[PDB]
Amino acid sequence: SAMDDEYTKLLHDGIQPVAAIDSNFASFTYTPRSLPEDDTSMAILSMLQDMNFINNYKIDCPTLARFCLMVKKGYRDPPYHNWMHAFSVSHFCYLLYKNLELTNYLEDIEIFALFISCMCHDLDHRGTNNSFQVASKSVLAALYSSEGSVMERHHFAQAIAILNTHGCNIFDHFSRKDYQRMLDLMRDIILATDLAHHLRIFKDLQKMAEVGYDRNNKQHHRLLLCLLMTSCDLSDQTKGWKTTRKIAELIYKEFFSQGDLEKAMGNRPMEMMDREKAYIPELQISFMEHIAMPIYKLLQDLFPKAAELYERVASNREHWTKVSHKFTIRGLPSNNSLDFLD
Ligand SMILES: COc1ccc(Cl)c(-c2nnc3c(C)nc4ccc(C(=O)NCC(C)C)cc4n23)c1
Ligand SMILES: [Mg+2]
Ligand SMILES: [Zn+2]
Repeated sequence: SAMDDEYTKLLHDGIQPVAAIDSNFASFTYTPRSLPEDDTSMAILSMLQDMNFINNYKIDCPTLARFCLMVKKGYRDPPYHNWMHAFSVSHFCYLLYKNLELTNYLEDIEIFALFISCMCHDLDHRGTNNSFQVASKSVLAALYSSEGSVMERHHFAQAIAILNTHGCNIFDHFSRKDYQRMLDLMRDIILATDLAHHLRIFKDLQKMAEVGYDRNNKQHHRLLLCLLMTSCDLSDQTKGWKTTRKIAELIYKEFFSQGDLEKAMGNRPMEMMDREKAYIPELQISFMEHIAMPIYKLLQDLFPKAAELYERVASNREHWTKVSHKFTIRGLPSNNSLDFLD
């Protein structure tokens, strides 16, 4: 058994200090996708230890090791929505913890729930979106289409199934109230990763940042968790140009594959899913200006120390404008041939 030996080492070898992973591991400039995939489960444990969650919540180490491996094994391998995405999203949550004084805003258990939700938030993603579940009449749509956020409901359900697997419930010593609270938080945070949900609550996020965060307002806690979750989910946009470029390639590979499946079903894909129509520079610039930048602007509004994140998203978007011309074939192609016109 592969997992058996990995677990044995994860449990008995001990947890490496975060600085041994990388000297800049806790910096906004660090790219967690640089970490070898084989080192990521150990890194998850290192972060959990460094954030004091293991000690504070007296988490059972064998259970935690099993849980971490089960979560990793709970991702498939589409180009983008894979374990390295969940890992990098979890890492950014850790960065927010290390850089932004979250304990002035959120309860301990909320910060814990955010991180665990990050690990779990895309579990068993098949590389297709919510619309496709309904159009393809998938099992997931049969279960959840009446509620909406089909994939995100599945991700949450998958997280619960892992918890309900013997030897994996890292919360099973919790008081009844804390257990209920944790699972309720995971529901809210994972369901908040549906961009439709973000767009619905965006006005509320703005009003929150306008009036100023009120740590005594429970709805403010809820809203901030949603924003932070979204900030983690999109955090590839806050690194360098190379990260944005590669993640664009991964996402559109995933998108265009869905589009191919939609065409074969006799449906016409969204433009951004259609490899014959999608003009990537326009599409990325649009996503950055209309989705990613406003999120990190709000984050900056609430946390001044997060200004560098917004400025690098803006910087990355500007670089897309600058390379857009490259999508136009000047002169002859690659191979000196016009055969592709046929
Ligand atoms: C947070 O939940 C998700 C779920 C899935 C994805 Cl792929 C993303 C996500 N993460 N990075 C990206 C980038 C770089 N570009 C994207 C361009 C479009 C869309 C998309 O789904 N647009 C449809 C809607 C806006 C009408 C998502 C994009 N995205 C986030
Ligand atoms: Mg998702
Ligand atoms: Zn995600």
